[PDB]
Amino acid sequence: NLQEFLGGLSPGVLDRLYGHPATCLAVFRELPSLAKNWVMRMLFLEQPLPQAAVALWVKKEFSKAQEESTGLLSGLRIWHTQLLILNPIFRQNLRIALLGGVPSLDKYAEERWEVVLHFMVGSPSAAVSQDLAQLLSQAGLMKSTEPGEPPCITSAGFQFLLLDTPAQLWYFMLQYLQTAQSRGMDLVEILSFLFQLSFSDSLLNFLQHLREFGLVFQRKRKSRRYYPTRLAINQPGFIVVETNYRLYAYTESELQIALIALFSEMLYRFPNMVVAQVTRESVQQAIASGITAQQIIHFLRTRAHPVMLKQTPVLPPTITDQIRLWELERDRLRFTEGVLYNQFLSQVDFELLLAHARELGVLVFENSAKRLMVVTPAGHSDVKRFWKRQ
Amino acid sequence: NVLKGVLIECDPAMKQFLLYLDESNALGKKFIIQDIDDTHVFVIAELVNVLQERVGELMDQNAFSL
Amino acid sequence: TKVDEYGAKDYRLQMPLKDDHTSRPLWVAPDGHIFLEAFSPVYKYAQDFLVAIAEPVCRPTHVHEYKLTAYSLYAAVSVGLQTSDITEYLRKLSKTGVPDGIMQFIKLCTVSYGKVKLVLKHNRYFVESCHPDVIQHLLQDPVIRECRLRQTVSFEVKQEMIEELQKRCIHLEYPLLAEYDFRNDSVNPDINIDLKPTAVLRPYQEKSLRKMFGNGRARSGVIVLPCGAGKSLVGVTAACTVRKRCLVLGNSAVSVEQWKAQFKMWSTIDDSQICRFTSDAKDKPIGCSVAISTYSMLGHTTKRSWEAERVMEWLKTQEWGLMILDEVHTIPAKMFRRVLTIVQAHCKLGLTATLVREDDKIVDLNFLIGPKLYEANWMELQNNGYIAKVQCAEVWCPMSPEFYREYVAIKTKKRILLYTMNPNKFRACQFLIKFHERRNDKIIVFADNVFALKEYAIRLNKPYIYGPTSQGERMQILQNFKHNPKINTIFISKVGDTSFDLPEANVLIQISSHGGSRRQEAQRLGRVLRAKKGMVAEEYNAFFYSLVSQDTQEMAYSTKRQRFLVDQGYSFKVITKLAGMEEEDLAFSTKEEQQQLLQKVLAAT
Amino acid sequence: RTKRWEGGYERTWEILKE
Repeated sequence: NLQEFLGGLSPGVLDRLYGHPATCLAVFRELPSLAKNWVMRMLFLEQPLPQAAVALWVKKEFSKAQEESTGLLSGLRIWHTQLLILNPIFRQNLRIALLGGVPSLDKYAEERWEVVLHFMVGSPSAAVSQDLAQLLSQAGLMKSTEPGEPPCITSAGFQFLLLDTPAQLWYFMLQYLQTAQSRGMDLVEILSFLFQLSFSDSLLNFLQHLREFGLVFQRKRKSRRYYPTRLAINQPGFIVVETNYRLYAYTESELQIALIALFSEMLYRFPNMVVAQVTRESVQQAIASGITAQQIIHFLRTRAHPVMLKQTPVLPPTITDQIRLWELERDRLRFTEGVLYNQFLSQVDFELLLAHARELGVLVFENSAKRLMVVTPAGHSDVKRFWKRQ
Repeated sequence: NVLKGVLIECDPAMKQFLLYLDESNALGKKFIIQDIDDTHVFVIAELVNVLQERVGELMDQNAFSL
Repeated sequence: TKVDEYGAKDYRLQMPLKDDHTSRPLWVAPDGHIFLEAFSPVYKYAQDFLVAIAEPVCRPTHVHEYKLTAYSLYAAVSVGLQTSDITEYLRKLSKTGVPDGIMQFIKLCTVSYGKVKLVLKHNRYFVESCHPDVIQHLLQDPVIRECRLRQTVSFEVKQEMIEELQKRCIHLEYPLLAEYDFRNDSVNPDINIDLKPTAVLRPYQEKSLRKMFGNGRARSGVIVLPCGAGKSLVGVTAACTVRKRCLVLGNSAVSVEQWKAQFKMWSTIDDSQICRFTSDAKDKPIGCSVAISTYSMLGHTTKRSWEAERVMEWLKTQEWGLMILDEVHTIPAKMFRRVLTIVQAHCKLGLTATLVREDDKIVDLNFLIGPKLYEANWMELQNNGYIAKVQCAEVWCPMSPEFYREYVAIKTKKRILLYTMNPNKFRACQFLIKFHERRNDKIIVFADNVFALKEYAIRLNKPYIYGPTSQGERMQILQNFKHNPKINTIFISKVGDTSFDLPEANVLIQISSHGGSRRQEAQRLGRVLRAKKGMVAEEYNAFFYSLVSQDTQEMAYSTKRQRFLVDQGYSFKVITKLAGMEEEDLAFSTKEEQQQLLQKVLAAT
Repeated sequence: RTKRWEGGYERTWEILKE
């Protein structure tokens, strides 16, 4: 989440990131329940106050909210104990932020993201962009290994594919920022724009990438002014599931059919409908590719036709249970690298080695009755050094 | 002593199947280095892939092709 | 014909889409498959029309699946639906048009009907036809001349070769008409049989009878109805409506006894007018008309008693207005199918509850008797309460380690006796029976292996029944099961699924299975479908457990065995583990007991 | 005295027209 992203930052980048226009407001909205009120209270104070007052300003009931809010905002470093006055820069910026100082767009975003997903899957016809391709390759969800041949899709790619559009896009932008630092693009400057959306060379390139993702559209031959789409700020289902592992999806966009074919066998394709079967072959194929049953169940549930919404649960229990059992059977045999021991002359030495391995975390499994254990190769060197040291 | 390889844990039925494999030399070698527990055994790392393929064939036998 | 990048065939360039597709709830694939919506407001009308012209293959709760063929189209024409009368409404209902292939198929199938009619008179089968050109171009193959005994043109045909000629015409594109004009028939006087007002006909029963009697002439066909649905009542009603001599054919002694009882209960016909052509008991078959016999009775190939010869010759000589055949799924058998040609009947109605088999001989029934007239909707009956709702379940029993070791080690087929008898399934069935026994639920255990059945029955000291069991002891055990509160479970062998009149049971456990037999699965499931006096559909009072052993061939057989049930719509829920099994004390709780059972299994040989 | 079945098929869909 954005709270995780901002929590994973240094004070020096934090205060700089707290830009005057929007950041002080976007991070404010993040404040779940009580920190908002406390911020407004100590927004006009130039004198720090004791911590005991903050501690006792919440009734005995629901004190966990006070503790969690204080910890979260301590992580954000909005104030300092100074002994709890807010940061002067944040105070000034927030005061400046508080009385101081479309239908075609959504379709464009939908279409652009759909073509991006078409390229993500092995679609023969898709939008071509070398920068987009390499960006997705370095995002960790794609690997090419051969520039001449089109890149394939890694295991993480399928999991990303089956995610819902909001979470999918948000994770994609998270990876964008992390890779922006690696490529050398300043993180603060690009980050502030996202906050400003919900209300330089690097900026132009970043906006080009956003427009490629479909979040924004200049509409005036790449002019300075931009009109963000709905996805920039941050639908009914169509699949019908039977009790015989049969899916009838009212899909006209090829993307949905490809997503369903990733874990089902297609039988018929009507102009406004498609028939698929969820068989062992398809489900285990997806599980081998890397998906897990949770994504498939979630995907079918979210794209659930209104007809089956009346029944509770929406997805039939037999279908859900069969999918889960099919995924479990694949990982019945759990493989774990390790090194076995044999010929323990005395159990005292074996127990001492077991205690050492437990302390270091090297041990993976132990058998007192048989006087043996298994250690990962990483800890094999450590235990070998211990044995040599005697 | 110290023995290289991998440890595999599975249900007792699969463990018994692995014991049948090693005893009958289905793969041509006694890959089972030792039996850690009723649900855990040790096999050589190099043979894990082919053993897993054999288990997949067993699942094909015990599942109907819908 | 066109295949997309995926498995599904492509029809983007095949047929168009109606603008008011949302209004139209019907689909039409070029192969003949049709997908109806069970949520549309006009679902009932679409259901009636699609049932009239097509036969169901899958009817889940949401989207039903029908496929039409030549026999179904012939049945529609028999109930009087012309090519336009069906195709016009099909196009109106269809939300994506009608492909030209289906259009031409419908036209050809409808036009190629009624040209050739088969009528038996004075023990002679004449192939009548108003159009003469049909016969003129039908006598090309020499089989017709050799078969024939050595406007409105008709010619007599040999009795024995009727089946061969019928199957030949089916692929010759000139189906024969077996309609019986019982209304206009003076050769055979009508029998004094009437339907008493006491008998009550359910709406689906009336619909099936109407489809059979699409017009004043009765149609010969197969009506598939659940055993608990009153197929016996439907057959009795059909005979009463025909009002001519009727020959009901059972499959066993219990079947003939039940058929006689049904006749007396629901028909005013006197007792003396009904006979049982059975060797154990003869009731003067020649004396009266309405007769009940069995397939082995008629088709017997070896020696015959002198009295049974006299009866058989009388049956062959006489002509029957109706030939009811219960359990038609066994008809395509060699001896059983010989009976069709042995006896003469105008219309041979067929009743059954499990019209499924592995060998592709079920298709032969279409010409042996006729097209599948009606096939009741099990889910709709469940909703209407005519049939008890069943919570179909498959309890997965993990196989014990040693048992799996021997099972996998041996490549022979002792596994049938091995995986059917494992400690985990034994404990599972014991716990399940205990749970239902304290719940006052009647249990009917099933097992193909008599050896395993006996072992389980002795260990649980329960009254197991099987083939060579004495009839008196069988009846005593059944009576105790029905009446004695102290006993609420019976362990029946395969004989149970063949034919019986057993009391309604709240649960049905199946520890073992004969194999991938949809027939056996449906047959055994039909036992608990008996609706209770005041139950409800949603209460799921009836339960069915098909215990299976994990990682064993039994799983393959179970999955291949539940196909027909899932096609009807029943959802088999999987149960990996049972709550309370660990706390409850059960046999084989120690390794030694499993070892003794394994040693006995090995010594079984 | 004939039965309702001999009369003919119900034709339940014929009621609906478009």
